[PDB]
Order: sequence, then structure tokens, then C-alpha cells
Amino acid sequence: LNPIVRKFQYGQHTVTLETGMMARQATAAVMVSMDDTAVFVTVVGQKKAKPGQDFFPLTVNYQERTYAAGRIPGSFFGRPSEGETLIARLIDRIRPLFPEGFVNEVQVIATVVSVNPQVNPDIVAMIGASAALSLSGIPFNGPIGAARVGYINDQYVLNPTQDELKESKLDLVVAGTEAAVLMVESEAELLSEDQMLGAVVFGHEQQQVVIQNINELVKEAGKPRWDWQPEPVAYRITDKQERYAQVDVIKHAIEKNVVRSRVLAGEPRIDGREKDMIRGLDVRTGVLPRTHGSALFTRGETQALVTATLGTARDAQVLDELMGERTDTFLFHYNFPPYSVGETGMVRREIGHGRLAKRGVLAVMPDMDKFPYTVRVVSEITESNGSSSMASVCGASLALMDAGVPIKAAVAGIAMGLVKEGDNYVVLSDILGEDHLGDMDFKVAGSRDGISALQMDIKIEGITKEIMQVALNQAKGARLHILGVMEQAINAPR
Amino acid sequence: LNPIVRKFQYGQHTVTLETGMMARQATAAVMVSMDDTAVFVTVVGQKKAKPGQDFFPLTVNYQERTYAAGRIPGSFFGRPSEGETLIARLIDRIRPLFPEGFVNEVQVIATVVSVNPQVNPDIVAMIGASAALSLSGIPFNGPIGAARVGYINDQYVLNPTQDELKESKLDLVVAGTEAAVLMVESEAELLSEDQMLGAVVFGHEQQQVVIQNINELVKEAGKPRWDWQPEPVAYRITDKQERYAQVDVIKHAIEKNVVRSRVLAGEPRIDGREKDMIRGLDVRTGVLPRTHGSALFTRGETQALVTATLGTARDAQVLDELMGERTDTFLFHYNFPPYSVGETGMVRREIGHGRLAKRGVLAVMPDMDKFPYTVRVVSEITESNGSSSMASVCGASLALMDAGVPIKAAVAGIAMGLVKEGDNYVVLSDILGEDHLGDMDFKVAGSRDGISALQMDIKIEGITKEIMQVALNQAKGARLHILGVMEQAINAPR
Amino acid sequence: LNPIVRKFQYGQHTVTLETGMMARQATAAVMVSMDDTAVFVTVVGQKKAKPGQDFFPLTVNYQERTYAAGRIPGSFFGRPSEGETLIARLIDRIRPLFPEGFVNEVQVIATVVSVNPQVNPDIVAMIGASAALSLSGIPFNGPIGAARVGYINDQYVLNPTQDELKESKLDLVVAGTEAAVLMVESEAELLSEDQMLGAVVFGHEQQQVVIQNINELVKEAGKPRWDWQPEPVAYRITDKQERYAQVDVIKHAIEKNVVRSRVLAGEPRIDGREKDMIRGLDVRTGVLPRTHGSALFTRGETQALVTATLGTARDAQVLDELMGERTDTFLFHYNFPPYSVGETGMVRREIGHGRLAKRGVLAVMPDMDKFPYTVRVVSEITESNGSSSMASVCGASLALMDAGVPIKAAVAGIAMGLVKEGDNYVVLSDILGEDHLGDMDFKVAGSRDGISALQMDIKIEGITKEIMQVALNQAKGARLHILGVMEQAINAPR
Repeated sequence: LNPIVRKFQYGQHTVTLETGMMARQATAAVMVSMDDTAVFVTVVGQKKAKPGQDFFPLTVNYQERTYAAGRIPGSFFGRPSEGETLIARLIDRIRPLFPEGFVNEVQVIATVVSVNPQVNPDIVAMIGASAALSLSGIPFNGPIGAARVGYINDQYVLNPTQDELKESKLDLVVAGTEAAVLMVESEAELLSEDQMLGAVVFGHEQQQVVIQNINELVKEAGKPRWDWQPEPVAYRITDKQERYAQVDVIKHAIEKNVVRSRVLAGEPRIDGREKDMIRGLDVRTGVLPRTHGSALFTRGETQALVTATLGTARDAQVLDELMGERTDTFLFHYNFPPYSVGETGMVRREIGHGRLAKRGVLAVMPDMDKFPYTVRVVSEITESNGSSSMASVCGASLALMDAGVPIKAAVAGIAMGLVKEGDNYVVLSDILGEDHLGDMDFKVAGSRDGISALQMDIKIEGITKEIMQVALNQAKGARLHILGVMEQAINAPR
Repeated sequence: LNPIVRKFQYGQHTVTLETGMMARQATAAVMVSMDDTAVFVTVVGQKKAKPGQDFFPLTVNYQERTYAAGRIPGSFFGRPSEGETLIARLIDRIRPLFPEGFVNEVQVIATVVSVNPQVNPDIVAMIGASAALSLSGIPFNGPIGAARVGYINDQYVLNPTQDELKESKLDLVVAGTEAAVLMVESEAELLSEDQMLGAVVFGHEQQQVVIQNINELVKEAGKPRWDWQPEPVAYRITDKQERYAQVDVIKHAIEKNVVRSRVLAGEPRIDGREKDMIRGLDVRTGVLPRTHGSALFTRGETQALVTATLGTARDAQVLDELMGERTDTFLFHYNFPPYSVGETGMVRREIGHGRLAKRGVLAVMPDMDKFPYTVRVVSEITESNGSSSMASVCGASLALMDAGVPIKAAVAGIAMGLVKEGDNYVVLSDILGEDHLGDMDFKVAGSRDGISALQMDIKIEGITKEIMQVALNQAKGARLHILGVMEQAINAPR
Repeated sequence: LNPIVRKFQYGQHTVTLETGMMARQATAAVMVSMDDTAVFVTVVGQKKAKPGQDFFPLTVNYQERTYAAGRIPGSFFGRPSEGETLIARLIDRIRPLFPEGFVNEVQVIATVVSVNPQVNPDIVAMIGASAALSLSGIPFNGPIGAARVGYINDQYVLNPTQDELKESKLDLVVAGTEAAVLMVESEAELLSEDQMLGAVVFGHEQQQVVIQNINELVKEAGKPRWDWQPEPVAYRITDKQERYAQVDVIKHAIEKNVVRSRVLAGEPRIDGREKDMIRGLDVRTGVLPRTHGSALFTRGETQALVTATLGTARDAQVLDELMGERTDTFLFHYNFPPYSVGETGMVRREIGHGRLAKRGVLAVMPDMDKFPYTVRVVSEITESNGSSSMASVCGASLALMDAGVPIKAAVAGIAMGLVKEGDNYVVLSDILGEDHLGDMDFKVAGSRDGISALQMDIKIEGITKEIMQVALNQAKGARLHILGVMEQAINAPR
């Protein structure tokens, strides 16, 4: 047996890339260690695809073994936990790098086998997944880097530890290729637009050492490239329920292109709006009798019914996590029933949308010194047509004020889209479920003073920081418009 | 946004019907509030049915949110609970109102969003489901009413509260249309046949105010009616295992009609019995060595092996329910394995049959003052050919006496069927799995003195109370015959 | 109703065979009681098989009812437990007795309905399953006997009780027909090869009274035999990943026969080895930073990453089992991911392989007097190509020594195969995943002095004890070769 080991300095720590010894039957297997935090990541891609497979099947499995921290599992935790699904989501969000037409089934399995309580295994697993896909031979336009950005003493900190974080005003996670940023997931204490954008650029520049070191391992121990080639080559309908039913022609690529051009040229959108227009808002407070705090927020065809519950300090959820024991005082829940889009089925991505809406509200939540009560917020999505997660942020803010929770300020969220081909681009405000037919979509949540949460999902090459500068500026004026309408129905708690 | 609100007095309380504001993407969504008990009920019916769908797909989902009582969920309760499935069953049992030939997939989702501890959300959810289906436009021959009937001081009480119930001798739930009763589910402290029938008629008369007020909301805010039209138009085999195997012709509507007429005319049934004849009974006691209390009850081709277990007061199941904390001292379990009907599969309706058999025994169970021990009863269905739930009632009574539990009296159950077309009708005693091919089926469980449980399922228009008067009278003499045979093998506890 | 009862003396106890009274709708149902330990076993075989069914579907369901011990189930235990799946596996391992070409779906359901704390229901369930299949009429070349063999005071004890076991040096379970042994599952305190083989022969001779008494019940109350007749009638590829991919011809019985003859004649195996050659070994210790005890064991194309965890006496798993309360101080876990064989899927037989590897290590584990700490061992199968369970035994031994656990000696495991047709036979050492294409496969785990675990799976008629004598002797020299290589990398704990 022969192990190929390559080491490098990523920020403060030393990252070890190991392959060729363990799990050889898989397409590629990489042992990535970052100061004693080791995550074993594997990748398997099937040679022949199922004849007439309509979509690209990608599954990312992230699992935390408790023996990594030197502890024996308890009578309690088959099914993955809430946190494990979120980190598997952070990895998956590598998906748009597979070439268009690639339909082979591919599974990425990342297991935490050793852990340091100060080094978060989520970045380690993302580096391992990037190394596995690049060494595999499977058509993949990487490798990507993985970076966590902090903000201590008005300066950006690369990969802050759990102790450093406590002093940080930002918990940003950024992933992207050598050319452009692809994934961003941020949590912030009401920071400005430039401070959030500065962290995205900073993290993308610092993660370049990860991409270079994987590329060298690829040239040294990488398997040959796959023998795969791609196969050679409703206007006035505003209501989503009425549009989708009459669009079912007996007889997708043309459906994108027609909407694409009718926004690039600069004419009315699908529903009939200008590029920076927000849908009709309906705000209601105190809608359910026998609850503490309740709120109904409606934005065009997207609606969320949100509630708040006050409990004692003993009602706090004690989460036994791998990194350490953690007591959660603020709880957030997200429900997405099939009737929200007019469908029948099982009573998705609820964990991802729930945490995103939680991060948009967490920054404005009061201290345990001023408010020593366990607060739980549940969002019920009654209607969905564009970003029900940001509607939960608005609904939570009104529900907390209805309950009597003295939050620092009012908080709102907004979804933004972007269409680009040449030098000309258009940033759209309050996008419809427009989301599929685009280049990038990003959600900004924050108060009147700053930003609490920022999520980005880019799929196009060559987005400049000047284009994102303008994109966040329109997003700022978008949420200020929502907060102005919110400020009228409910302004103060109790 | 525009909410349409209609209020009315249902009994003691005020019922609010609200629609047109929440969940507009669904076919219909109704917010029903009864004195601070609010259940949000939605309905979605697909426009086009799956080509060549053989059965009518109906799914009722009832869920209780804990924030309704102003409480935060605990580390414990995806899957619905035992009580939530039973209430979803109470709603579902609306099914025979969809026109014959309607095969479109339709899902009804009812969620308890606000709750008053004195007003049971189960009746509230049934009113909401009746309002949703009527406002939807989906072919549905309603609306139905929902009523709970109590019996305090020899007088019928409409919708008794949780405190009133404690003084009631009856917990009856009745649902039906403006013309006839459709669903009954009763629990009683050994009441007479006329007292049980009087409650069914009383509840059907009182629930008429619900039907009228939904109908007015339908005329005001109801969506247009659906553009749907229906498509235009083994004798001596007594053994069920031998009949079903040889009936599989290579080559259902004719199979019903042939049995229908051969009972309407007045000739021997499928197995060869008269209309009021009970199958062969086999009663055995003390059949398992290392149990407390054990009993084997056989009725023709239906068999149940039942056991009893004695435990301390600490072994009682503490059920944290939405309405309040509840300690259960009498436990009942029901098992329906695939071999009971000669099939292979997963190791259905066990919760419904388990509670029905529990309600048939609960009335005869001794007090905690005379018997302060936690008693658990488990029924194992070894054979099934007609009503294994009533066989569990007989089996439980013998198992309790074998264990040494001093029950008030012996208790037995019987399933009854009815075939009707003109003025001539025939009520059948101890029906075979005859159940599918009929108009109504009802199960009566009780002692020699009174009735402990009464369940009804009607699917035909125009059943008079005089026909039910005769039907319950034959059911009385049926269980007295079973109790006479039971009284011989086991007569006294200890 | 008429029950047919036959009783006989099996060893110390009295075994009751009862049929014809309970569950008549099933193909056959038997009530088997062994001194108050009663297990109700049913069998259902469908008459017509699904047109073009490619494999034989057999499902064994073993379930333990808690009312059997006279106890009421607690708020805790749908899904079967760890122990229930293992006993269902002990029954299933009857499978090779169904004639070749029999493809009908058949389910065997065994339920423990009464239990004596001194008589293990696992042997009782195996007798019941043998009686059910023989009385059914379903083509089945039985009946089989079921025997547990102990070793107290240098003498073999038939069916030792739970108290006797404590004094036994062996916990062997043996099942087979009147002609030959079929299934063996052993746990031993470092016993010699002849002592283990002597127990297999002893148990097969003692279980003959079970086969004879079932056969008499078959002649008395057995259903007629089924009207079923059978339908009338890559050399140098060493790498498993390279062989399986290029073997997929467009165009199994010939694939077996070609390998069969090329081993019977006496020429190089599929990978190119002699009959008694072991694959290349790679042993590594201390491979994961932030664990207690860690080990990587590689054997050709089979690899296992194993870890050990040290905890306090309070961290011990308290297993509330049917026979009694049991505290487990040594924990073993087994993981089989899809990438171990180069596949994509859900993240099988892990419980069976986990317990087999546990039994191979349990004998060498130190006492609670010398080492009063809870030890947990987890095996991660990174590569699989022949017997990843025995690779876990080797990996566990090195991981315990790395953790500092003072185990009595070093322990290793080896998988063995056998090919036979005439008087000439060949026993193979360290078989590849060769396992499907054979007559019997057996795994021997033990130290330098004795044997800790012995599992056998025979599918052929006429294996003499002299052939097994030679087979275990080659297995002895096989594990001594592995222990010699292991003894070099890691020799002492701490």
C-alpha cells in the first residue's frame, strides 16, 4: 500500500491531503485533516447512466461519528440530525460545476472520524469533497475552496476558532472556484453592505491556497479524465396557479430564453412589474387567539403564518453536538405543506429555509440578561411563490413583537435575482418561483441599520464585485420598503 | 386581501367560518374557530386523474401544533401520534359522499393552530373539512355537520366540555348530511338501546345549524362547480380461504348484485346461514403459561388471542396531549398480522380497531379505588373474517377475568350489516368480510345490562330510526347469545 | 375446533408441538412450548409466483412481546430491535432447503407469546419454524433440528439454562437436517479445534429427537404436498473492480461451473493464488489523532478502519431484554457503506457481521475487576472483497491495544471456503467475494491458543467430520499467519 500525502498552511492551521491508501474501490477517497480535525470523504460515480434519465442525481451524505471526540454514543443517536443535513447542504450547494448534460448518478459521502473542538469539521468536509471530485476523473469544473470569515476588532479573520467566534460579529461561509464565487452563507450582527461584500471577496482570495494544493495533488495522483462528451445540438399570465395549469402543452429551454430576453431588453416581467418593484404587502398581527405571539405576513402570492411561544429557562433545547454541549435558547421551526403550491403529497429543504430565517432573526434577538426566557418561533408557509424563507423573517419579527419580546429593532428579508449575458445585467427585486431561469439568486435579511443574514447562489462565470455592489444596494432599498409597511401595523412589543 | 367571515351559534359556543385570505393556492382553505379553538383546514384536488387509476385516493392529515396551547415542543414529538390518526379517521369516515366514478386524487390537511382546553378540536376540524370540500367545487354531496352528544342527569347535552364530560355517561360523536346520518362513534356507561339511538337522532338534529351556515358561505364565496361527469353505462363456498382462491377468474359489480339479491329475497347466505344466525363459538381460558391473564376467542373464521398484564401505578402511560396532561391506567393494544387473512406483507387500521375494542371494555373496567393497578390488554388477531375488533372485546373480557381483574360484568361485541333497496330490508347478524357488499355496517359492544360502545358507518340515503330500532334489537339478542356461551367457560375472576 | 398436541423430551425439558387450532387461514401455524417458553410460529406461501420473478423471496420475522414475561411495555419499544433481527437471522440461515427453481413468496412469522427466564426462546422459535414449513406442504427438504451446546466441566451440555451458561465456556448454536449440518453459530473462551468440532457433532446428534417428532406430526396432521415441479433442463482478472466492470456481457450457471472446475482440478484461483494462500497484509496503528484507540487493517482488497473508546461504568448500555435486565460493558458497532464495493445507495447484515466480530473479540476482553471501564469498538468497512467481519476482528484487536485496553492476547479472524463434488475436495483460505460459487463457507476467529468464534454455513449433502477436521486445521494455520504479521506492528497495550 502507498499513501500520497500533501500538506499546506491554510491560514493558521495545517491542512493534510491524503489519498491512495483508504477506500480504493470508490472512484476517489480523500483523508483531509486540519489540526486534528479529520473528515474522510469518498465519491462514487456510476459509469453508465439509466437509459432516459431526466435529471442529474446528486446525493451528499454528511455524518458525524461520536468516537471522533473520544466519546461513546448514548442510548440516543439511523436518520441524520438537523445539523448534519445543513452541512451536507453546504457541500452540495459543487452541484452547478457538473457540465450541462451530465446525468450519471454520483454520491459523495463525508464522515467525521476525528475532531478538534476548536476546528469546525464543516470546512474540512468541503475541502475533502472538492479534493475527491477532482481526483476522481468525473467531469467536474473545480476544484473549489472553502473559507470561514470572521469579523473581530473591525478586521476580517480567516477560519476563526469556536473561542474566537464568540468575539466575532460575523459567521460567514464562502465557497467558490479560482475564477468566481459560487456559494455564500452568512450570519451577522447588523453589519453594513460593504462589510458583508468585503468578507465575500476576502474569503474567496484566502481560499485560493486550497485550490492550488488540490490541483497539484491532481497532477500527481489524479485518475485519468472521464471519456464523456455532451450530446451535440403565457405573457399576461400573472397568477401562478392560472399560469402553471394552462402552460401544460401536449405537443423548457425555450421557456427560459423567452423570459430571459424579455428582462434583458427591459420590458414588463412575467407578472407585469419593473425590475425594482415589490409585490403587494399585507401585514396582520394578533391573528390567533390562544397563542402568545402571532403574525400573518403576505407578499403577493407568498404567505407565512408565524407564531411565538414564551417558556422558562428549563424549556431550552440542550443539543449534544460533536464539538461540545450546547444550550439553545432561541428555537426556530419551518413547515412547508404541499398545499402552499397547490399540490398533494407528504406532509422539502425545511431545515435549510428554517436556519436561514433563524439567522435573519438571531442578530436582533435580545440578551439573556435583559430577557431570560426561552423563545420559540414557528413559521407555517400557507402560500409559496418566491422565497418563503424571507417571508418567515418578516413574520417572525411581527410575532415576537406581538408576544412581547423586546427585540432590538424590526427585521425584514428580500429575495433578489440576476440576469446577465454581456456587460448589460439586470438585478430583480422580489423574484417569483424567475428563480430557475436565472444566473444567480441571493437573499438579504436585516434591519434598518444593518444586515443580519446573507445567502448567495451563483452559477455563472464572471460576476464582478461592482455588480454585487449595485445588487446589494437595490436589496437595501427593498427591505427598507418592507420595514416601512411593517412599521405601521406593529411598531412596539407588549 | 379580503377575508370572508361568517359567525353562528353552535350550541353554547360561537363558531367562526373564515375563508379567502389564507392559503389561496389550494382549492379551498377554511379557518374555523370555536371559542378560541381554531383549526386551519385545507383541501387540494388534482384536475387530471392518473390514466387508468383503479381506486379513489383520499388522504386526511390531522396534526396538532403544541404552540396552540402556548407551549414549546419538547425533545420529543415526523410521524403522527396515536390520537392524531384517530381524529384523522373521524374526519375521513366524507368518503362515501364523493360520486361513484370520481377517481381524482384529493388531500385534506387539518392543523390545530389555536386551542381552548375546554373545547375539543376534533369537532372543529370536522366542520372545517366539511366547509373546505363544499367551498372547493370538487364533486361532493355535502356539507356534513359535526356533533358531540353527552348524557348528564338523564338529558342529552350538545358539545359537552372536558369538565362536563366527567359527569357524562356518554361520549358520542355523530356526523351526517341534512338527509341522513353517515358516521357514529360512541362511548357509553352501559346505556340502553333507545338511549344510544336517541343520542344519534338528537345529534343529527342539532348539527343542522352547521350545514345551513356552510351552505350560505358556499353561495356567497364558493368557487364554481367542477366540470366533471361520470362515464355513462361460488354458492356453496363457505370457507373463506377456499372461496377466494377459486373465485379468481381469468375472463365486482356483478359479484355484489348476486349476493345482494340472494339476501333480499330471503335465501341462505354465502356461508349458508339465516339472517340472524351467529357462527360457531369456541371459548378458551388460561392458554399461555407465563402470563397473568390469557384468553382465546374463536368465532367461525375470526380468532383473537388476548392477554392481560398487571402493573403498579407507576407503570401507567403518561400521555402529554394538547388539551392537557393525561394519565392512562387502562392500556389497549391491537395487532393485525398478514397471516390472519392468509397473506404475506408488512408486520392496518390497528389504531381504529384498538380504540373501538378499548371503548367496548372501558365501561366495565373497575375503579382505581377498588383496583389501584395499571392493567394492559393486548389482542393478537390470528384469524380474520368479519370484525376482529368485536372479537377483541370478547377476548379482553375473558383475559381480564383470567388475570383476576374484578370487572363489573362480562362484555361482548357483535358486527351487524344491512341490505336495503325498497321498503324491504334485512339486518344481518355476525357478518363475513358481506361487509363490502352492503349499505351500512355497525358494531355493538356491551354487557347483559347495557351498551358500552356503538360504531356506525352508513352509505345509503333514507335510513329511518325505526329501521335502526329493529337493527339494534337483533344486535342485543346477538351479544346476549355470545355472553351466554362466554358465561360458561369463565364466570368469575381470580 | 380440534387441537393436535404432541409432546416429547428434548434434553432436560419437555417440548410441546401444537397445531390445527390457531391461525388456520395461514398455510401452517404451530404453537411450540418448551417449559413455559412458548413461541407461536406461522408460515404463508403464495400459490402463484409473480411472472418473471428473478430471485427467491424469503422473509423471517421474529418479534418479542413483553407481556410474555408478565410486564407492560414502557414509553419505549414499530421497527424490530438488534437482538430480534439476529434471532430472525438464526432462523433464516432453512433457506438452502427450498428446491432450486422455487421462486414463490414465503413469509415466516415467529412471535414470543410466553417466556421462561431460564429457557431461551431462540431455539424454541427455530423448532417452530421447522415444524411450520414441514406441516405447510410447501416444497421444503426438512425438517431441521435446533440445539444449543454448552461446555461445563469439560463436558458438553445440551440446552444450558441462563444460570448454567454462566459456568459454560461455550455458547454454540447448531441447526441441521437428519443427514447433514447446515448452520453453526458459536461463542467460545479460547477452545481448541477438536472441542469446537466435537460440539457441532454432539449438537447434531442430540437434535435428532426434534426432527423425528416433527415428522410424526407431519404424518398425522400435515397438509398434502404441493403440486410443484422444477422447469426441466475473466481468467487473469485479479482486481475485483476491473473484473466486475468488464464481465458485463450484453449477449451465471456457467460462471459458477468454470470457477468450480478450475479449483477442483488444482490450478490458480481467480486472482491467482494457491488453495492455502493469504492475500497481502497491511497493518497500521494510531491512524486517527483525536481518538483513544485506532487501527487500519488491510487484507488484499478488504479494509477496515477500527476505533476504540474508553468510558466510565455509567456509560454502559442498559439493555432491557425479554429474558431479563442486562448491562452491556463491551459495545461493538459495524458500518457497511456503499463505497466499500464501489456502489451508490443508502448509507446490510451489519447487525449479523457486527455480532460475529463482537463474539470473536469478547473472549479476549479483560475482566471488570482488572479493567472497570466501558469499552466501545466501531468498525468502518472502507473496502470489501471477502469477509469484512473477520477483518473487523483483526482491526478491533489492534485498536484495543492502541487504546490501552489490556486484552488477554491478540486475536484474528479468517474466512474459509470449500468446493466438493466427489471424494475430492479443496478447502480455500481467505476467499474472495468465490463465496457465492461454493458448497460451504465458514469463518474462524481466535487467538494463538484457542478459538473465540466459529460460524458455519453449509448447503451441500454429505460433509464428513474428517473433512471439517482438515478444514479447521488449515484455518488454524491461516490465523496464526495473520497474528504473526499483527504481532510486529502492535504487540503490547498502553
